[PDB]
Amino acid sequence: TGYDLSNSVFSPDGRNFQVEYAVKAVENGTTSIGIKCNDGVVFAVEKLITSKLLVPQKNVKIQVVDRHIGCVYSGLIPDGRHLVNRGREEAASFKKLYKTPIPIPAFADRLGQYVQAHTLYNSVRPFGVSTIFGGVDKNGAHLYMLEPSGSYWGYKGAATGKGRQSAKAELEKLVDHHPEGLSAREAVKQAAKIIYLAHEDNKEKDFELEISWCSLSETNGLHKFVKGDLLQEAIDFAQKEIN
Amino acid sequence: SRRYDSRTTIFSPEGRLYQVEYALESISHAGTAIGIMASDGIVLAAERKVTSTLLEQDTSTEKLYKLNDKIAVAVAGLTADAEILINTARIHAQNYLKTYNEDIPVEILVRRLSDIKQGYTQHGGLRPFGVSFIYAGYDDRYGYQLYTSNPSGNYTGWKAISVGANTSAAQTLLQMDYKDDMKVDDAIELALKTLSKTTDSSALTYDRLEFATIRKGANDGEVYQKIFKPQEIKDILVKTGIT
Amino acid sequence: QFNPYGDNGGTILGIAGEDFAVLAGDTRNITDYSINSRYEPKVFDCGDNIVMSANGFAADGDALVKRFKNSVKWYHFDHNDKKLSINSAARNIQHLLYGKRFFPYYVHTII
Amino acid sequence: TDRYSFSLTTFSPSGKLGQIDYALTAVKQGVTSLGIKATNGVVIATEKKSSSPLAMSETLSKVSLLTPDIGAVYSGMGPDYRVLVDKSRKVAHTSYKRIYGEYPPTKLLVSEVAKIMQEATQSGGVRPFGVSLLIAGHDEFNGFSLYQVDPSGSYFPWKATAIGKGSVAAKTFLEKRWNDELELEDAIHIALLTLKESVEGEFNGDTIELAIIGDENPDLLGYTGIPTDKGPRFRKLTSQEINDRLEAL
Amino acid sequence: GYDRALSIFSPDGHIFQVEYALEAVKRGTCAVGVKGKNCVVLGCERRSTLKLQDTRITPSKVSKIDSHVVLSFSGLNADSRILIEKARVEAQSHRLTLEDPVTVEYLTRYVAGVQQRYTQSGGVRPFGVSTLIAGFDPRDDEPKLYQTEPSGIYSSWSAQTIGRNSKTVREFLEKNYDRKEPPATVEECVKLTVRSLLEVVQTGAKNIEITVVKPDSDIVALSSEEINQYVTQIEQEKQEQ
Amino acid sequence: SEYDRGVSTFSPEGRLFQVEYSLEAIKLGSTAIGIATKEGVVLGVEKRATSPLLESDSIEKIVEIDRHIGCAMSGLTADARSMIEHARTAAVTHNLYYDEDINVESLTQSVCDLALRFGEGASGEERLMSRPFGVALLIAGHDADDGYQLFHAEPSGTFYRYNAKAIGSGSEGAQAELLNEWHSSLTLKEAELLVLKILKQVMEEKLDENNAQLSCITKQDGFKIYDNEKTAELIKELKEKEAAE
Amino acid sequence: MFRNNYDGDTVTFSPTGRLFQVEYALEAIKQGSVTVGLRSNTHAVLVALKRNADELSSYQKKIIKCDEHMGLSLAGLAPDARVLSNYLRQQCNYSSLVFNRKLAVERAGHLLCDKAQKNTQSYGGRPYGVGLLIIGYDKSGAHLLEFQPSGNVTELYGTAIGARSQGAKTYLERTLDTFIKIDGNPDELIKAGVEAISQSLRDESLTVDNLSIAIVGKDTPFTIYDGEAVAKYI
Amino acid sequence: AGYDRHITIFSPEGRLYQVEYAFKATNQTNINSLAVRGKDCTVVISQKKVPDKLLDPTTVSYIFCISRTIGMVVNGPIPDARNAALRAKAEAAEFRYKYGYDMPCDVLAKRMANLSQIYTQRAYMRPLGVILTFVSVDEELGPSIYKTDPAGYYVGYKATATGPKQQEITTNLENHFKKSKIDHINEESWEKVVEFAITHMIDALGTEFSKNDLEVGVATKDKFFTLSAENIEERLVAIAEQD
Amino acid sequence: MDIILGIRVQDSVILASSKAVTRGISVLKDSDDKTRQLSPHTLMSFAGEAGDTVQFAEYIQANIQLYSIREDYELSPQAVSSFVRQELAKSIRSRRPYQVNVLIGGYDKKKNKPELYQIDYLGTKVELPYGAHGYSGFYTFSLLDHHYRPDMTTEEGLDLLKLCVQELEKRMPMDFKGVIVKIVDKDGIRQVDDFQAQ
Repeated sequence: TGYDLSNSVFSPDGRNFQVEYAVKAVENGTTSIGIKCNDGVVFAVEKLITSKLLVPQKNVKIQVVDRHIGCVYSGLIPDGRHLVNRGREEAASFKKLYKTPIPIPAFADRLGQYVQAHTLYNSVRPFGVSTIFGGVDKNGAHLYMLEPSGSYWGYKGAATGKGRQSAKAELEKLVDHHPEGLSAREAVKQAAKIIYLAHEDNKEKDFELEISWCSLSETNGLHKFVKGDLLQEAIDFAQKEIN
Repeated sequence: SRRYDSRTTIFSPEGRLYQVEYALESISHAGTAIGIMASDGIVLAAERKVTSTLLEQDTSTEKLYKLNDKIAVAVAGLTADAEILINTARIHAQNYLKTYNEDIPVEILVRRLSDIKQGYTQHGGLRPFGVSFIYAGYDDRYGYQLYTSNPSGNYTGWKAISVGANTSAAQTLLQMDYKDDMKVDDAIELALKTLSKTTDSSALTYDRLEFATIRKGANDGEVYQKIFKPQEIKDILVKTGIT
Repeated sequence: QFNPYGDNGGTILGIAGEDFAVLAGDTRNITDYSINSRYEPKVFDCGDNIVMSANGFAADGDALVKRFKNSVKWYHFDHNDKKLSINSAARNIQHLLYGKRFFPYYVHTII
Repeated sequence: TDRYSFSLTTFSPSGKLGQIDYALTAVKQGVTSLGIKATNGVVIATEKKSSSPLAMSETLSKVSLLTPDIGAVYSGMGPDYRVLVDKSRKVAHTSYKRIYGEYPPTKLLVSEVAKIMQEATQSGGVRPFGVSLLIAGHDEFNGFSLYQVDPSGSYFPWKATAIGKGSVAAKTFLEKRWNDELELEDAIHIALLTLKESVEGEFNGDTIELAIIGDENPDLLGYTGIPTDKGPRFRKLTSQEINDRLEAL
Repeated sequence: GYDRALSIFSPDGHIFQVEYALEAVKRGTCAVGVKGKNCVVLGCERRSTLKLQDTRITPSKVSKIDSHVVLSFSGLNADSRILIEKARVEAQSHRLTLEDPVTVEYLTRYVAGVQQRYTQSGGVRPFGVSTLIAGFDPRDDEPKLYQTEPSGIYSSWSAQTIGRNSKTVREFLEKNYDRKEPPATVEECVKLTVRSLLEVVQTGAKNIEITVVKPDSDIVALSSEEINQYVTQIEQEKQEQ
Repeated sequence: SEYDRGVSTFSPEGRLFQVEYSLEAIKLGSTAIGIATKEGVVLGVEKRATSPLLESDSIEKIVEIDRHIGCAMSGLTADARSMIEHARTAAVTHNLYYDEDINVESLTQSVCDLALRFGEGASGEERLMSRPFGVALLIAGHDADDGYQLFHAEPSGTFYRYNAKAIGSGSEGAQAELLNEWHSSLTLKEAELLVLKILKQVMEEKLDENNAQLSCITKQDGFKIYDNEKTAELIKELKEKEAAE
Repeated sequence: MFRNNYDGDTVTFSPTGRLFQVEYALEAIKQGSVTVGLRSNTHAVLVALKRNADELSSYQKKIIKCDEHMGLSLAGLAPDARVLSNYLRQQCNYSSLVFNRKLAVERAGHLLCDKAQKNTQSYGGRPYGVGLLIIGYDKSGAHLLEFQPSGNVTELYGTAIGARSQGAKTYLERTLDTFIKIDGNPDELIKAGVEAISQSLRDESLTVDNLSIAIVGKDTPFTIYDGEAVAKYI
Repeated sequence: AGYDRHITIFSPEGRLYQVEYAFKATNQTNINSLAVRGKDCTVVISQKKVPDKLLDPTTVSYIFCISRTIGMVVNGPIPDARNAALRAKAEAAEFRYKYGYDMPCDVLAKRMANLSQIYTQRAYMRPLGVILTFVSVDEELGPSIYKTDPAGYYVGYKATATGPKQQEITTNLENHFKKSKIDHINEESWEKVVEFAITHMIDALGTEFSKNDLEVGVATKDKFFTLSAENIEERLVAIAEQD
Repeated sequence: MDIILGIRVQDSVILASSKAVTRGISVLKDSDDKTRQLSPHTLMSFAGEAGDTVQFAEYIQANIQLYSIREDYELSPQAVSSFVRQELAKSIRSRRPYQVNVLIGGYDKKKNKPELYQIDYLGTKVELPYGAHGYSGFYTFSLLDHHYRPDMTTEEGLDLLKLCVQELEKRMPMDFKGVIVKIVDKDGIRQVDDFQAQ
């Protein structure tokens, strides 16, 4: 094919392969998940310890935007940080204009419109990451998951990365046996669980779990990092069920 | 295979500029045009190429143009490329008049133009002018003057020149009968006495011509420039060798 | 009409000894007929054994010095931590100062 | 295929810019259209084809007004014509009306338009317009006029002519029944009998869009008090005015 | 192949596009510069092959840049006209910013500067010209003669030639021009310039242009007769032996 | 076969061939030799003229950057003129700002930060000039901090300091010889006959003071380019010691 | 047969989702000399093996200062490093004049990642061919990082990059429990680094001419030990 | 040998396939949409397929509100359509500002069919692979419906359709309009018209819809609104018996 | 201001221009030449603002000379003065205008007639039989209105011009330190170094 070389070009069936390959690179990175509890949400990512020489508690994969938005992705890590800095300006200029911290739904387009753009010009490479994020605004909490073509939506909870299906079936479930918003605290717990179960594709490579959350009651509207005690509990509260 | 004629920015192993040569080749596809010097005037004769029964041609013109009130030119080659030049050729001509408050000398104007054509031959992203020109004019520096210029950007001064189709023939015939002093009404004679021989049409019909001349003397201490009308032609045409 | 300048009094002094040099300057800092501080230094070591003080309009002074010190920093970065010959320093300060020839630093500096 | 026909900047060994001719092909494909110059008027017409009757064709013009003394039509790539138009109606103010306090003569607008047509050519990175227009109008010092404009940027004046699929012959028909005298009503006639053979659809009042340049309409202004401001010469016939002239063949 | 662009090195470290430009200089007519010790003489040949054209305003191949400097070339005609113009302007700008009129090397340097500038970025093509610049610096009496190539390099010579059949004329010059003792007379310095072209001119002085330049902004072209007065005197000793 | 056509294209094994070919352009230049001694530094070059009508001094293969820094180049001459020019401006400017002399290596440094400006596309900043320079430099100088230094500038963008080095068509055999001759306690006159000897060797033509240029720089008199008579007798005085042993 | 139409530009994804031009870049880091870094809770250390041309040329350095509290060592294309280390010197100076706070090391990573970033997403250029090991001492004590041309900066405890670097990384991976605790004493943290580097020699051994070292920590502003001064470790 | 790679090159028969291919992409949507006009209302229909128990449907539409009077439906990828939706959404704002009045449907469609023409002739980007359908109640034409495509085309529709099923939903209407011999649906209120579409669509597809398989919006006397989730179930009920 | 006189006679133009140069209180020079030859037969004197004065003169001179080698033909007095008025004309409406007044007197070898153009810093040009810039006119214009005749010999003009200067001396407050005279004609420019050597 000569239709998979350029980024702007349409294949005879209106197919843009360069963006598609972009996705292939995304579904190979680590695993990232996103839980939307009642008021607020919960995020969690799978960090992979390659060697013993890796100061733990360092090399964070979750970034806050403004001071109320969670944000996690999978794929090309540098492309990651990038897409977010833009989001960080886009955020800031917006608050500087209207005063009121940016609407989680609004925020998503800004990012989409941007990722959107990297599929239009043949002089640039499409974003090589799938992003999951959300936070609590005036209309409560929302949880989205943007992707390499700039396509995106709202979710009850979702995840991308090498091992996402297990994360999904063991995700749809939580929805079925709880049709009415999960639980602030509980979300975290069940979060650390959904990762392990999904790590069985990296089994031979010991890992480190990282969780952050955002909630109108535990965080108080602000997005915070799940460190300390509740961080342990959630692990064991998952290490136990792993048996 | 593989050839060095893909653009203007490229020398063949032998220092040839093909793209320019091909443009120089586009001329042999244009209606024949002639210019003949005289002891008292200059004659411009052309032969409309394009043809059809319903083609207005008594009003508008296609090959003869006034650049200055003392300079005229015969066109041959790309129609549009011709106007782009002709116009700037007119603006430059007026700035000289506006700066020195005198009329612009022929060679200067021909040189300025050849110098633009030169330029479209040396810079990338540009396509040379597919035009040729026969300049006929008069200035107080060198009396009457006949000049010619091609797409390559070179120019020269003839005593009697032809460009366009069957230049070989037209050029040959002239080289033969041109008397170096020959009066005007003998050049207008020789004009057809050459154009005729090198045509195709069953017969040389007036509606298929364009004449213009430049005369001056003691009388009007200045130059009178005439562009023959369909009438005068159909007439002076009979006075010669057409029923 | 906004006037961008001000005079914070002060006096500095610099003597060159046979094989040493001094540079003194009182610590009082003023505005019109009042006091802003009885101890606010106007004489700093800039590195490479060079003392400097810019006296006049407080702010332009702090600026020049900071701007000069950040300059010693880069002189090292580009010429192998080479030492800055005090003569080479003054020549440099000239350019700093003349840099603003048409919106001058309202100060009398001394190294 | 050559290796020279894929660059506006490239001359073939003979001396023919390429991309231009293929552009000029999209035109020799478009729907048939013609124009006839009378002695006291000029007529320009072109056919209409419906994707489906579920679409309202009375919201998409094909014969356009550039100046209240000039109108124009086309054959080739639809969309180009739509904007090539609005850029023409402007380059008509900014380039003449706003400098001379009056609207432009036929000849110069056609050239101001071919000027915009020229740009599309000289420059890689863009494609020329796949359209060819017939512009018709009249100005005091020149009487009536008829002009054709191609992607190549060149433009010529006719008495009568056609462009489009069914042109080879339509341009043959006209050639036969044209003479310096035809009054406008005659032209309007000769046109329909030529817009006749050039169709496989029908011949109603909608599928035919024709307009003409003629006498001034002291009604079509909207005001009255100023002597010289007399009226617009351009008139786009209505669906009705048509089929009536169709009955009398 | 690697000869397709100006911005690409062949494996052996060449840049053919610039090299090919030079192949065009060989196409043009022959030019030859010869210096004495009180003068400098440039000579050319006239492409007198297809004429039924004017005569009055016919190029002389030699052009003045300033009152004290003339330049001659070989190669793409149209290309040459721009270098001549650009060097003419610069020659006047120098006087405007330094009072002093230009030096022959400063001019040569400025020219070659241009020629090299046109081999830098792509989307530009090297001038197909090679040139000989001769003259005398201000208030100086040492004759100077430089040559420039399309590539951008310039050089000084005791005598030199460029253009088609420049290999021949060069051989000749080499075994005649005495490094230790240059022609001490404008007349003999001419004689030597003429006799050299008289190996590629194809008979007649109707194919030879000669221009002489001495100190103090004193330059002067030559006429058709004067030029023949040498073709004459050299056609004597030719069979005289 | 396929990765050597872009100056911004890595070969599968992380190589930039266009840059490598760049260097291969230098080998075509004529030889240049530099030898450093605690007495001063020496620079010598083979001139190599096509004709006897050329004016020798027309070929500036050795030039002055400033009173305390000189150099010899090898490779494309037009490309050289540009570096020599930048280098000279670099020196003079620094002087203006500091009222002192630019360290030899800090100058050499700015010369390399120049070649570092190749590449066309637009990924951020902007450095207008398509490919690598086709030339190398032998920069001989002297400053109060590190004394007599001698450097080698490559279009790659890096440089090393040498005790002695040779570049150009002959740097193959020349560099070998120098490897087996140079020693810290060489006098200036000793190095002159050595640079002079190695040229003659891996040079070609009969070594005359016309096809060989020789220069040197010292704390005392800066950069001086040996005139013809000197070099001439330095050659005789040289070729003589060859008789005995 | 057997081409790879996906490695011509940094701006093209191969069918599997790989950026080959970037990959080739890393390959150039492997071709360069070795360098090691390791740190405890009071200092950080860079040990590098300078390379050279002739017995006449000099050994090309590979340790670079950035501020009184920060520096790095490199592997690969020298020039690229210059540009990078330089961009870094700038970033620190800003954060110093404006805010008057020493630029934290982690931040220096983000910064070097986002800059390396741009070069993997646009047409016309190429990715930096050089890896760096950064060290420093902010308000969180010692710090060590490892940056790669893909924009991936990871914070370790020790490491090495360069040809044969492998062996040294192995060593460091065992002696870990030992050095991570060498606090208060610099002379031992370096002897450790030197041992680890020797695990990568094959040609020669480290001499006073080709060994470079650097340290920074608690009460030790980033300083570099060169030649005749690193003798007490050879 | 790549005509169809560049958005600017004409095939020997003036084709520009890249523009053509652009279209097939307007189909891989797999959603059908028809719009019909009342007598003082206008309604568009479109199916709402949500293939994932995780996506929260609230954020799953293909009809946005450009202005407080105009609504739009798109037959293409949510990324591309979300773009267009924005530009047009802004042309509106600015138009009002620069002219004193609310921008008409028929216009906005021309700004877009123009915008996606310049978009396509200057080659400053790849053409968006979507079809846009503009609906509203103009104050100079009330029931108004215009539809633009990727090739920079547009026109008025008395009621049209778009999707993988052009003809079906179309012809089905051509026979219903072939009878009423008029160019619009007759009814005093929207409610009833809505019922007419769903009604007249199930007929062409051959499938039942619930309060989640469809999606509709309508335009009143200056007040565009999207049909509620639950409310769409209503008219679905009312017209489930009056068969 | 400085003194700038000029008069056209039978077949030539004559230009007078005071020699002193004064900076405030002192006179830094009493032998300044306010002239500047544009070409073999065109001469141009000037007087105006300190710096503006000769920067402009030289600039003009450079353009003419450039044109002359390029065309190898010599630009005519009429066209030369036209060019000048163009520049000065653009000058008056620019960030900072040259404040220079001038006199151009050349010989038109084409008509074999001498011509003298007087132009002021505003771009105001006029062809006259004789002219002057600044205050210079009030003391002379009447004497010339009285004696001037177009048939005058070069020899007669000088005698006339001498009178005007003698008057300038008797009634003008400034001491202009004498004038320098120059003649333009069919043979070019020469300096009457004998109105000074007298």
